[PDB]
Amino acid sequence: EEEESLAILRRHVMNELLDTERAYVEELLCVLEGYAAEMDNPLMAHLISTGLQNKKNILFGNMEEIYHFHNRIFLRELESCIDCPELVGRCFLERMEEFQIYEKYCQNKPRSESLWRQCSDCPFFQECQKKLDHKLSLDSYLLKPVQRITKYQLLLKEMLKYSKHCEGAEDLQEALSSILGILKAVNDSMHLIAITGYDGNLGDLGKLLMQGSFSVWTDHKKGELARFKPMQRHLFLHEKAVLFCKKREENGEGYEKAPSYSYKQSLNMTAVGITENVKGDTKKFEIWYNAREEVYIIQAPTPEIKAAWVNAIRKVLTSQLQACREASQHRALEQSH
Amino acid sequence: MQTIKCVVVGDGAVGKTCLLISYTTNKFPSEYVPTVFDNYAVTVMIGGEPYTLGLFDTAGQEDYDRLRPLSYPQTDVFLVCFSVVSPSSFENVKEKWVPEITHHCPKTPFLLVGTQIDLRDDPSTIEKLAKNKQKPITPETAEKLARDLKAVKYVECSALTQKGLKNVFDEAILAALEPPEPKKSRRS
Repeated sequence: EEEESLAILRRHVMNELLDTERAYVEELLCVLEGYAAEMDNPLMAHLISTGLQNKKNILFGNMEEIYHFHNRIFLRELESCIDCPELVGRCFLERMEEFQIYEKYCQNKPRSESLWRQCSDCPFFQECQKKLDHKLSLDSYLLKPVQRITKYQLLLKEMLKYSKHCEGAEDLQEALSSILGILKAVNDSMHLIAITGYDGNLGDLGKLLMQGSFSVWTDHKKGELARFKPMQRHLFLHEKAVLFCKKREENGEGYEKAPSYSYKQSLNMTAVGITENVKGDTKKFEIWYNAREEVYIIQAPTPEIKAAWVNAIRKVLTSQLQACREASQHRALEQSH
Repeated sequence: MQTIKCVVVGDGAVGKTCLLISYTTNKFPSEYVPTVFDNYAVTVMIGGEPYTLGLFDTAGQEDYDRLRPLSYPQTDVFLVCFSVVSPSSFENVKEKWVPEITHHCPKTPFLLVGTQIDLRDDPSTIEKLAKNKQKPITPETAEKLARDLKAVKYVECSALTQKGLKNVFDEAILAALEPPEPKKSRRS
């Protein structure tokens, strides 16, 4: 009977989810104690320099906080879903806010990487590894948090696949979307912190809603441009503005391969407009300013991405319209004299 | 013990995880295909000396261009995978993957790896490809791409039957043992 099969397949996903959660917790711990705590061990102090000891928080980011969360809350909560795996979605929904800690770890990861590029050879590490009987280096364990947050989505999608007829399929779908939401937010923010040359508080632009690289043409009113040959710009869609930056693929020393973005201009959402369809190319749309006196023809890599941007811009323009509506309604009620 | 870092990249659904599990457990996951493959250390013998073949999966990170590169530092060899029954995954090899590992790891060699070759004989699969003017990717076409993208070699395998599977990793170990070299235009 198909029901029995799916129930059995649901069990397999729960087992993998639970077994992998445990290995994850144990692995963070063996490194927190086998490396981090060892940086403050007198018996070891003669193998590590003080420069490295002070950069401990940069090397491990907030791994301890992550460990504590999983080892005191999440693992325990997953274990309470064993008898009914379909309800594991609720489990995630209840802790969505807690996962926000992954943003911190991910934003710091490249920083930690830079440090590891210079002290990976350090005798302290080679020593700690021998004591642990580990065959893989520390940085490989430092990747685990990044790898873990990017599997939950896979696991939830799988559970959902075997729970389409289960009471709880809705929570699974919402948990999946929410987890994908956090992964998107974190990934998006990695681009944001790489913006340079911006005079002001990026936090005042409101939430970052979308980011991506695009080919862009300009069709500004008569009286940097890209009239015929498109220019490359990385756009950041915030609630209050659209930022245009130029990707600085240029490097230096100790080559960080992650490119940075040089701020070029900002379009205030209050005067932004959009054009959903462009002739000849289904993946093009337009973002114009001050009623088309400035027009940017954006070419998305895919039609789906174009749609994602049009929808997000429209949600923002819609909320802007309602906000003004409400505003001109309260001060309109001032007819009290 | 010297370590060889091997990172498996490629589109989601091309069998990256399955491939790694099949190779490390020596048996295809018959009942349930696991979703997770944690960093694995495989001791391998080279010149009568023990080496650690470190295997890294990237499944789940395909859609995140800022988290995804975090796995690349100090990679000794990349496995750029695409499913032989998925033309779009093959196109992404050229449009997305090689350009990316080439940027982050200029001196790191990579192999073009065609997966799921068993599906070239799966009726259902070929029928779906048919209802879209598509046919499976042929070894010849893949070998040309490998040549043009300066990949060390093109290799294909099946996680299911394990045909070609072990050879993929042997080739990866060989490519990694090569001295730091700039991409080269192979012959043939």
